Amino acid sequence: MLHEIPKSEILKELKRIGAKRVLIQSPEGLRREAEELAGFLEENNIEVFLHGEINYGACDPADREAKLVGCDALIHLGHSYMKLPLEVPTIFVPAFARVSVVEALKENIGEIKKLGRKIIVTTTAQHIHQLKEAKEFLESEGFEVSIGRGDSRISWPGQVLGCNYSVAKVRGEGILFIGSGIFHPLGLAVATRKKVLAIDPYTKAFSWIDPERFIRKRWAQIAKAMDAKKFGVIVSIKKGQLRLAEAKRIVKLLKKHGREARLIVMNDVNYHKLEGFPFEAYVVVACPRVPLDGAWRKPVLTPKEVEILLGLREEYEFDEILGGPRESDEPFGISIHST
Amino acid sequence: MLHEIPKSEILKELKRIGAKRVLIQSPEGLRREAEELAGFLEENNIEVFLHGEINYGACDPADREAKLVGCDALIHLGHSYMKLPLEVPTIFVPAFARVSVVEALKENIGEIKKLGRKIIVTTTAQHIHQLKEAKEFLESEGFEVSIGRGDSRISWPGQVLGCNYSVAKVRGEGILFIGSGIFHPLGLAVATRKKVLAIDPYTKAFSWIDPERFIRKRWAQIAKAMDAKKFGVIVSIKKGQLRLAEAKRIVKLLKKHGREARLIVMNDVNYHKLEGFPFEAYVVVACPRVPLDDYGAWRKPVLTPKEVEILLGLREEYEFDEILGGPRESDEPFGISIHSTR
Repeated sequence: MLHEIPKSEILKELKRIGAKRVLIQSPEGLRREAEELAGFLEENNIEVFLHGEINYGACDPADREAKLVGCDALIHLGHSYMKLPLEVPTIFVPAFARVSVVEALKENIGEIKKLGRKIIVTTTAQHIHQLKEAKEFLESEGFEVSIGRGDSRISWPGQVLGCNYSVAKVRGEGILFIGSGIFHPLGLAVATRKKVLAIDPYTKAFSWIDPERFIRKRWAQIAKAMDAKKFGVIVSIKKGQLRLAEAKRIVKLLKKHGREARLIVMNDVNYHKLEGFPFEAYVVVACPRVPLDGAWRKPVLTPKEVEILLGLREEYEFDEILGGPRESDEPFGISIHST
Repeated sequence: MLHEIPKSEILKELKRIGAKRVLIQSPEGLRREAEELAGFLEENNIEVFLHGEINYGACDPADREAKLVGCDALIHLGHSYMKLPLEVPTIFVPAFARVSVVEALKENIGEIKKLGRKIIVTTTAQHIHQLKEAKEFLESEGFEVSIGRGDSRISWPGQVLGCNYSVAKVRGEGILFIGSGIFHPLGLAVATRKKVLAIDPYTKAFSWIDPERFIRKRWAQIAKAMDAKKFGVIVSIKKGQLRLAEAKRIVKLLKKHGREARLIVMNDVNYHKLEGFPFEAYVVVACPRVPLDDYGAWRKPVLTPKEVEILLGLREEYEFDEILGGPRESDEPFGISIHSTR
């Protein structure tokens, strides 16, 4: 149950823009929402194309596609804006979960107290609108609450992304993560070297994160790759994912240590498509989620990991795509940007 | 010369261009050859990137991608040029199979005679260089051989593509097809309604194509869509597959006949990506191989545009959906070509 799509506000925005034809991208959970929204906008004399790709982030706006098919503007359902060049005017429609964060915290006060007095609090987009309540509740429980602004890849203070934990690079004794899954909490534990407690607002369940099992698991992939001679080094052309210079660097670095390395260019980074190439191992220089989150035949490493493989790095490190300083914050609802 | 990758010629055309960084596209069977060529070119001071996607035709050059990552040119392995605008100079490197086709013809000369005196001869790209021998042989046995030039999506006279049988639209009693597999000769028969005899040059086996089983399958699929009210109308942004105006027509048509219709824009067209959408049936206006050659992956009724018109009761007889080009002024070489726009 999400906060409902603001069809009205959206339409008012197109009207202003003087947009006649639009493309709508949507994530897996919002497909039916996407069409419903389309019918409505066509009822009001606007032509709507739907994007057929399942979208996974604002790091991947379908603006170039919009341009190609002659669209005036892009609607991006389900995510907030991260700083990118956009080729047509784009309306972002953050989706906010309705579930009560504070109820989930109230059931777990005792666990949260094991974190310390001054704590760092983090969450995901789906809960960012209740972070102020969550902070006020925690302060009313005796905690000092530390929340980081984050960099240009982040939309709001306290928000973490799979590739980015800059909001957690602040002073504090322990880290509270509000949301589901163990990937972010794990990412936080490794990136900060702090104790991490994760609370799932849906289930009210909690997890104390231990990164050592993960780090050991990664080290076995690094070990397998120790004897590899031939590497493929992968980039993604997604607007917010391309990391050419870094991939070039990794290529040069593997060669200098007597390996062969070839840069490979993809869109969706997908092991399957690579099975015929002659390479013995892979380095993904895109979004950390791909390799870290373990079913590929050959080893696949992040750029940090390959630095360890070549013994130019000693401690394990999570791969993050960092942004630049962020001027202001995004709104808790619709926003529109253009270039 | 002709049957392996001409590293030196490729290197020579890159030099002439002044290309210092190239992107190499390859299909499934040439993944290893792609990297061997990359290694060779890098030994010669050209920076090489590989395209990680799996390519399925010259209708989908990775020239925009080449541009985005700073490449001077694109190498396109395994296919020959079809008329498209290109953002970087592109070297095409078509694949030519080695098998001599005549032996298989000699074996089956009897069956070929049942096509009549004047016959239409067709093949696929990988035997195109053998077409001259085949013609000379058939004539020496008394046939009259007609070979169509085909339109701008075809690279050589006599060559068929899965979505284009234009080389077959010429005067002739019956059609001979030299090659393997069932999709092409079946496409020929459906698209020309003429007698088609298929001969595989490897096995020397022959087959007379009966499209009855295929067309009946297509009526069934149309039957299933007769109930649908919500329609997804699909285009692909691959350079040589983008049929926007025709997709818009089909949307307008569907609505005009009471159905709901939405235009959906993809790159690679496949059902799984569409599973969460509300539509009860789909129209693919792109590469007809998708709906016409589905092994079973589409769990909702998926149609070609031709088949939509039949459903709304605007057609009476089945027609194969082809992607057609315009007049082609010249022919591609039997070897590498290089093309540009910008």
